[PDB]
Amino acid sequence: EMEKEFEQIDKSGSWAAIYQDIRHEASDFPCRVAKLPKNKNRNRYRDVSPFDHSRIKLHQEDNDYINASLIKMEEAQRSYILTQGPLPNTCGHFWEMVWEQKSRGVVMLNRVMEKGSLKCAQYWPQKEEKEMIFEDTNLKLTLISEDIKSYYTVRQLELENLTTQETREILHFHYTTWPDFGVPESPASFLNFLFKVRESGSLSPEHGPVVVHCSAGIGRSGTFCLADTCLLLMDKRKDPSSVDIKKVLLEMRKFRMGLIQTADQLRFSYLAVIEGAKFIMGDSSVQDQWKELSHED
Ligand SMILES: CC1(C)CC(Nc2cccc(-c3sc(C(=O)O)c(OCC(=O)O)c3Br)c2)CC(C)(C)C1
Repeated sequence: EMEKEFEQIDKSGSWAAIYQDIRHEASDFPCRVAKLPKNKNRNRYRDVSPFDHSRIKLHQEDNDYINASLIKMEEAQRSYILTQGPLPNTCGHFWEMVWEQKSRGVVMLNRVMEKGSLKCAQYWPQKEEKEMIFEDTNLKLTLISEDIKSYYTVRQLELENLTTQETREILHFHYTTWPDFGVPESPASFLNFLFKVRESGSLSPEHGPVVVHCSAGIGRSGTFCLADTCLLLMDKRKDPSSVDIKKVLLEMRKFRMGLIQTADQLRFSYLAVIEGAKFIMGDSSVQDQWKELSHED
């Protein structure tokens, strides 16, 4: 049981060992496509690549490669696309993926610039009057509105397939205070944000998989998805004790390498799930509590 395991690991200060054990047992599959010479400039990080068996394929004959993985959690019955921060040359690809995969929401857990360095391209419009057109993929993106909070911003986008003139609304959830290689300031602020995504309907099975990205698409993104999946597994069974977090993380890692970068991100995952469990099991006050504690105003 996660709560007992957490206290046991915390008492013996062995999170480093626990995390390294996950790295040791983690799946290993080929990423031949990602490693092809022609795709070198489509990868932000040389060592972070999507496995061939679960990579997202762009629907185009020229080059279908993007650095993104489909994390399909069979038991939980929820899918996520984890991808890198789009590069200056892959923004059209990014939105082509969102369109073709029918995603309704995009979760960004990083800031464009972090520690002096540029972790992601500016792949959405910042002003209503200046919409973006991705000529290579023939798509138009317009900022419709945005709700700015103290540590996160929710953006309403309109994505147009210029070829068919079909239009779709995309919700952008920008987490703006999650330190790279770090953890959210508190379980409350993380949960408040996750529930924002959840309550938007973006995670519904009626839409395509939600797209989740930080910089490399594995550390912060992995932490976000592990917490959400665990709460879902717990929810479907209404039994917190039946969830093996480490086992869930390893399942996730069969679809994308490196999920969760640090031992503290893993530790935080337990914290978030344990706290979130209160809501799952029918506490109607914690949600408002988290909102208050998050200081979003
Ligand atoms: C064990 C190991 C060799 C470690 C290796 N680490 C490895 C290799 C290349 C890049 C990264 C990065 S850079 C970065 C950032 O925002 O700058 C990251 O995001 C931080 C965050 O989101 O918290 C991560 Br993650 C990590 C990743 C692979 C999968 C190669 C396995």
